[PDB]
Amino acid sequence: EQELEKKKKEELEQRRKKAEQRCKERAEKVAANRLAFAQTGIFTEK
Amino acid sequence: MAKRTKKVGLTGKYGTRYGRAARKQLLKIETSQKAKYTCPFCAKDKVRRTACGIWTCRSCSKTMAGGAYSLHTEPANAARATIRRLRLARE
Amino acid sequence: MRAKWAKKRMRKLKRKRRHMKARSK
Amino acid sequence: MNVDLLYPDPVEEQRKHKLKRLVQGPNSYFLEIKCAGCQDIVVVYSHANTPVFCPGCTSQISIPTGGKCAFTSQVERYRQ
Amino acid sequence: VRINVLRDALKSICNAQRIGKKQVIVRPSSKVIIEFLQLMQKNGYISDFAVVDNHRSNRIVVNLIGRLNKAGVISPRFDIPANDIEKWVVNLLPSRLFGHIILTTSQGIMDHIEAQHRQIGGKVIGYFY
Amino acid sequence: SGKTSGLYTARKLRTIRRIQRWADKRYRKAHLGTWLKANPLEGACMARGIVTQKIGISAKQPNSAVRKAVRVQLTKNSKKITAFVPRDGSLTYIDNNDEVLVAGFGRAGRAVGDIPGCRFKVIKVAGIGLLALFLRKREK
Amino acid sequence: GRMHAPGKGISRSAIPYTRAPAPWNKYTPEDVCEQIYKLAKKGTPPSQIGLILRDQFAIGQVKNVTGSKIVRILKAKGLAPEIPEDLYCMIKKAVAIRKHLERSRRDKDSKFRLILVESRIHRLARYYRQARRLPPTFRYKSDQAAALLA
Amino acid sequence: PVKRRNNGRSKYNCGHTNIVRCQNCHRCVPKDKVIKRFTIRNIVDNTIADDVLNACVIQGFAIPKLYNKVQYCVSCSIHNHIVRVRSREDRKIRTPPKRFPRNSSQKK
RNA sequence: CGCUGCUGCAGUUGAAACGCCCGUAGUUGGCCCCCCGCCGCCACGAGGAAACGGGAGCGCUCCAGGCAGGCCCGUUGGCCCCGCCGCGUGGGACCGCGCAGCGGGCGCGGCGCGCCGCCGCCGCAGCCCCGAGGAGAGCGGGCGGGGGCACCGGUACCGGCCGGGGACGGGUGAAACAGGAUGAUCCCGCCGAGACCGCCGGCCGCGCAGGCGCCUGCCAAGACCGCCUCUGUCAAUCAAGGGCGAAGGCCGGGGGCUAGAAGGCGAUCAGACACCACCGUAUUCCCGGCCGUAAACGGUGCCGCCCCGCGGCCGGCGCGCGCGUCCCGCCGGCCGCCCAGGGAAACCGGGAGGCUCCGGGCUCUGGGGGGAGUAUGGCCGCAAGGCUGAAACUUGAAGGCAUU
RNA sequence: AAAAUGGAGA
Repeated sequence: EQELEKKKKEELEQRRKKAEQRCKERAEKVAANRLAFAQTGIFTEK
Repeated sequence: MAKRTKKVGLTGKYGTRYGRAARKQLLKIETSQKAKYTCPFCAKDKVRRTACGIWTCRSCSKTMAGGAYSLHTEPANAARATIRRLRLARE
Repeated sequence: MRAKWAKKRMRKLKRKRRHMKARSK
Repeated sequence: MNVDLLYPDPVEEQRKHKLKRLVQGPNSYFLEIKCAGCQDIVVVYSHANTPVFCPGCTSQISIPTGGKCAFTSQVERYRQ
Repeated sequence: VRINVLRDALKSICNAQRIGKKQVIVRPSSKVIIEFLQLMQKNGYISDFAVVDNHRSNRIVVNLIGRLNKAGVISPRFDIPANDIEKWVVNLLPSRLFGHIILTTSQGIMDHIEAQHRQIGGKVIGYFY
Repeated sequence: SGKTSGLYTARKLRTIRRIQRWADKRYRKAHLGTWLKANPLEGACMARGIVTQKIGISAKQPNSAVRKAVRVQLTKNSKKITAFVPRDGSLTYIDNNDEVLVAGFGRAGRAVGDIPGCRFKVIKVAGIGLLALFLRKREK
Repeated sequence: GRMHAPGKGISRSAIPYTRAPAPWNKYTPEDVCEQIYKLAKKGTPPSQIGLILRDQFAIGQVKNVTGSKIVRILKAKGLAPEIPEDLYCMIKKAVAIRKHLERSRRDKDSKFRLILVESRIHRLARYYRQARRLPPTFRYKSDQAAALLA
Repeated sequence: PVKRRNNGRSKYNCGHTNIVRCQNCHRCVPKDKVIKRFTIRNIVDNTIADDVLNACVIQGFAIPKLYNKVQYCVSCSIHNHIVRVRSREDRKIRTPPKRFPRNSSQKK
């Protein structure tokens, strides 16, 4: 049974689960990758 | 568990004999007689009654001159502090 | 206090029945 | 005397309960405070629950009380 | 706790009108209490109303024509067939001249008069004298 | 009264009505079922039987005269119950054991008027109506 | 109803009507996100997270600045509380109350609170078991209540 | 047929109180149903105040003033006439009558 | 006879809110997502034996009757019944609940297509309503005779001890019972236990209620108010089930200062069994258990809503003011009087009002006065007693508040 | 200080 607990962990890993960087890709994103919101000239997209 | 529902379990060792007053009074005293109280120095509940009056704690390896049926008889427990009161007052 | 001296009288009547019911059986 | 419930009168509204008013709104405000030594601006709630320390001075600029937060340094009024 | 908003509104409106205060407040706006109020305004018992809106329950401010005699609710809704609409008019309406019982029918929510004439009977939400 | 009212509460009201129905003295009288067994008469207009010892029950107040009644054992339940005689001086006709029918006092259980402790009323003796015996309409 | 306690009070407070961000808005909504995780890194529970952000920093309302709840940014991030703070804190209270009851058993009144708080904990946890917050197996018990902190 | 709204007591937000016994009856009474008149009286009688003041061996002496509470039971109060049963109109009058701000146990 | 109450009854005093609180089923859950699908739900059919009854036409010598009658609707006997809890048909208002990201391509992927696969594929605005004068948690500050555990200071009362002094002392409504020249009462010092926490002490405050008052501390809280703090309906009342619960009682110890059920006296009165004096045991105080009841009463269950004004007291929290416990609100609780309104009245009116114009929710209880809390079973307790709970029979009022 | 009755039924 204890081994199947490890198997349950395996199925969880495939799910997005823990993506701390994805939630924190906001303040860090606003310093480097922010696009044309103020004085940037690259407005046109795709 | 709870083999004999009535509270007279320690004193169930007697059976139908010896009346209903004596058996009940014995239950309280007998349970107190074999109880593990806490020796002062050892501070662990390892004391039993070696013989009426003298009780000793296995860990503390010390013999306390307590009561016949309990490490601290109720009247003495008071006298303790009354000696302390007179003494603290003396100096 | 009639209620008290009726109720406790009733209790004395109730107790009399108990001895009468058991001793007779 | 002309008093109208539909168009709510603001003067009485202030004295009214934060919930009893025709609209249940906040009854507290954010106040920036002026540290006398330096001009860093610290925003504090009208009623403070946790202490805010003026940047550059470890000692809390606000020691919270059940309602108004007093300040060890001089106070900048509201937002001004 | 508060289960029937309309009873707390009906006695809110009726009690206020009893003192003669035209403007009244209601703690929660309901789309069903909108139905009773706008059918009251439609029959002319109540005057222009409004809901000051927070994002929560909302409060209803209603001005009155001052003519309301009685209003009330049947809790909870009891369903009557369109055959029995008139027995309920006898018990809960003073006269058949000013009779109005709020019925709920799937095809629109109307007062008792129009519904039986439309041969549909649903549940009696509240009484309107 | 608290009252429990909801669209799905036909339970509270059904039990309550059943339990609180048997509170009336009259309801319990006809619904306990004790009354058919308890009444000397088995719930009937009249009961045949044989006459036993005659009786002179003192009245109460205002009425202050002895009212002659006869105690008869109803044949069907083998029980002895007293029956008030009809009109003035009508008891002299009734003496030893004779066929007697007994009927209710209207109240159906309570003793009639102010004559205490009598629940039933004789209506016949022998094979002739006892109210005709009084008028000598029908008599031995 | 103040739940079990009879005493009734209104202690609620009114947050700002604008659903959109406050005007001054000293930081960016994006800037707000890194401060909230930092509070998970500081170890602040979610209730205390809003309180400290509220006075220490200008941010006072979370939804207005960013469209989420204190816990929803944290739930997407690594620190997601399985036992919501509102239960974790009440379990913490039962242990603390048990400590008085074990030391002295003569306090029937404190025993009434330890009975009241146990009962409140059970009600809140039946909610979190029907929802996905707490596992169906999770059941409050008397002995491991101390260990539930882990 | 409730006689008084107070019910002879000032108990509000309460359930039970302490018992003080009547000086006359000796009857235990809860603090709520007891009269509790506070009385200030000079220790000597007023009649012999003059001769004792005349014997003022110490300078500027003043009479011994005693502060005590009198708490008669309900039955003790009526028979010793501390208070008198009154009519419905008089029931709500919250004041002791016959003025008397004079400082002695006897009102004189 | 709305005196069985669903419509449509009472429960502050007639009959009646569990002593108190938690609590599982049960019942009941605010706004709120138009459109989809199920619930329930009405409209509304199909097919549902009559007799009987509602009800065509009809003059037995008139009906009650019957369905006959006459140159006649193919003359009749038409029609509504049957409840049929299903079954169609439709509305979807209300009513409860709804999950799996969609979608496209390959797709006729077998007389038409689905499954199911396989593709981020590009069409996704792909994705967490709100933040309840619901509740839970949180934080800041005060709040209280609120609780436990130690600790401890007073005086009193009683009992000793020494000293002094000098006959009476006690007790009362008067008296007497028992004190006292081995010296009482009395007057002071010295002391020993045991309870008790005085005046301050209250339309004060606290607490689930019973209840809560020595000084020092110590432990766990509770309610409260304030807040741009999260939680997101976790809610209400609650059978069964628990937890407490004054005194008295009981069961073993410990303790024993005063009062003091019993029991003794004296003194009362034709009796004094008693009232009153004087002793005095159980008890009272503590610990460990049982009891589980009180006029446990506010004689008024709980959670909600709306109110008519005038003042207090306590808890915060703001309001300006020459800053004074100054005013003025937000108040949460304590309340007094009371306006309509209600009530058989008395009275209530921070309700017992909004209600014969009689329908927020939810537990409990009553049905003339006896018998009767009895009998009989069960349960509980060691017992006392508790808890549950009829009848046979009686008999005409019992009762409620008010007027002289 | 003591201090007890008041037949039935207009």
